[PDB]
Amino acid sequence: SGFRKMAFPSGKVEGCMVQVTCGTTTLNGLWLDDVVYCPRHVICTSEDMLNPNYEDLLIRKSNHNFLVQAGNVQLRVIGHSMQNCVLKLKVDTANPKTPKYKFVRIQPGQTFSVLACYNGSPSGVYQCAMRPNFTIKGSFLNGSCGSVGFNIDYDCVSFCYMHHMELPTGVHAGTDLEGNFYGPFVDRQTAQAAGTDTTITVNVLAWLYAAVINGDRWFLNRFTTTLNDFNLVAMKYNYEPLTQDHVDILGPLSAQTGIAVLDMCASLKELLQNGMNGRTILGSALLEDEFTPFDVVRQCSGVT
Amino acid sequence: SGFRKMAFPSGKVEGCMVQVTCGTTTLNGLWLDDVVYCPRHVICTSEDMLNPNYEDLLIRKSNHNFLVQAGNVQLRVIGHSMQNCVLKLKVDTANPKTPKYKFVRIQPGQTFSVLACYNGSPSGVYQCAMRPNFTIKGSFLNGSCGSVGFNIDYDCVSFCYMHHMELPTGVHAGTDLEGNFYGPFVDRQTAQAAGTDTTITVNVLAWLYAAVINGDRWFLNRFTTTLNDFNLVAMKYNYEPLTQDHVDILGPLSAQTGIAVLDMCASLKELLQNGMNGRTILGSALLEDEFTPFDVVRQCSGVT
Ligand SMILES: C[C@@H](C(=O)O)c1ccc2c(c1)[nH]c1ccc(Cl)cc12
Ligand SMILES: C[C@@H](C(=O)O)c1ccc2c(c1)[nH]c1ccc(Cl)cc12
Repeated sequence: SGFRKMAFPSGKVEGCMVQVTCGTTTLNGLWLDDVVYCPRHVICTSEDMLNPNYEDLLIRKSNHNFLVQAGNVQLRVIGHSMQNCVLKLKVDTANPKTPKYKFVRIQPGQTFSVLACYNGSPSGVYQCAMRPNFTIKGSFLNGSCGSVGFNIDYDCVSFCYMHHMELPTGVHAGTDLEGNFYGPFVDRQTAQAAGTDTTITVNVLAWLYAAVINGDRWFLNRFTTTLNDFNLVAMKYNYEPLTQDHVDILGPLSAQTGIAVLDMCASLKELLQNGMNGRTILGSALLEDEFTPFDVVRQCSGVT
Repeated sequence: SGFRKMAFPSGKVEGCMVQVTCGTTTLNGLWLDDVVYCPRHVICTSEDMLNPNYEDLLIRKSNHNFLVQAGNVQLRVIGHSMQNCVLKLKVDTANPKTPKYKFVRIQPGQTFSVLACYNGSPSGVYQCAMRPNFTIKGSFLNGSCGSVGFNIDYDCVSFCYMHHMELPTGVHAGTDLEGNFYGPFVDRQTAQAAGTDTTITVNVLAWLYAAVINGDRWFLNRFTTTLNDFNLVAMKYNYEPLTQDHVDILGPLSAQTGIAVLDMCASLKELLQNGMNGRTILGSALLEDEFTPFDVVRQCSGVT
């Protein structure tokens, strides 16, 4: 028993982190097969970031200007190309530690682990969720760009995120591994305000099921609701509308606990309207939304 | 910016996890050099756990009864010995992935990362603290015994914890890598109630400094206090007494922010007496105590 905000083991991704330096800028790259992927803003100075013309800036760069270091050994760059907001540097050596991998573009509400790195060296790992406004609330200092987000299914790493920017409000923005930003963000140092950070309702419900499984049951009540009634309260509290697809995804947790999804929605409705009253659920004083239903099943069953 | 509950990258420890089976019991072992370390209760059935005589149970075990598997390859056991509550199985092959390591016995209030494993396979990584009552609040299912806790200093892994038991109240107990339990716990399935789970004051203060550094400043007030006055409030709220040693440890964070330690204690005193009033600090609605001052400095400076 016990329920923790757990990240995937990071070893398979640690084996892929490299340092990329272009001029005076150093950030992280991801080395998979004979390609190194990194944010294209490695070619910018902080001055360039105000209004960068990436195609023009890239014309002044040759393969030998991209310094790629894996541990203490230098990799030879034999080609480079820009794909959306990522640079791909072709190297002459395939990464011997390349795991089985895929590039996936995640949906808002989905979770993933981040291996925060500096100078191609891993510093820490934590579990994130793609917010409904397409930002992530991470822990990224200068030099962390190029750190990646991923999920692991047995031995295959699905890379879903690469860190690019910190918005003026301290939230983070980045791309998938094809270089397309999540949300409306751009790799320019300009006013980029995020939209409403709504709560991922289906994840809060999954976490309430984890709480019931792990013994925390005080919030269970004698009520039920309907999707439409629940959604009237969800709107008021900036929660994402719950759909029948979300109810279906929560089916296995409902079956395991014997608590109908709409009964759990009624517990959540009361928690929203009445608050916690100074109580906690799974060691939290707020309703946690960075565990998907799949995460709850995985952690509660011990998937390796 | 941003502050997350971050675990150390787990790759160096993933390379050490093996599966140990004795009879019908399977748990995890830690393979370092030519020794595999695992909980001695791998020799017990659930029936034996009620009143186990470990020395007597161990007489019926020979080297060939301990099945050690590293991935899909079997390790040959050439010796075994019991050291306190851990079994050490000497194998004929040194682990080629053995990192630089130390065994350390941590103090209550110290944090570490846990690589939760099942059948010698890593499932997830999370950050824990040794509670003042010598329990940990982890995420451990049946089969997780032998999963380890550690800290990493550049390239050296300091192993500090091995999981052994889940107390009847859902909290966890375990040993250091010499097999000595933290706290008064024993490896017997019996009534083992934990003492008061007090809050680690120095860690809450470190986390309030992290909040100030990362922009969350609403809780800063116009007051100061003394250690003795603060400790009168700490006692009332089941917080650990703050010592001059704790004040000294917070010195670097006080210097960086310009907030005197006792001024931060006065902010904490007001937070204890008045509550959060529905507000959050670093995305939390409670006062977080599983970041040490060293963790805050490390994460806020990007140590790899
Ligand atoms: C950066 C990477 C990529 O775009 O995948 C890359 C970049 C350049 C090349 C590449 C892969 N393969 C080549 C084969 C022939 C020639 Cl003339 C150039 C290239
Ligand atoms: C389990 C491990 C340990 O106690 O470290 C171990 C266990 C048994 C032996 C060992 C290390 N080295 C030996 C050298 C000679 C003989 Cl006769 C036995 C052993």
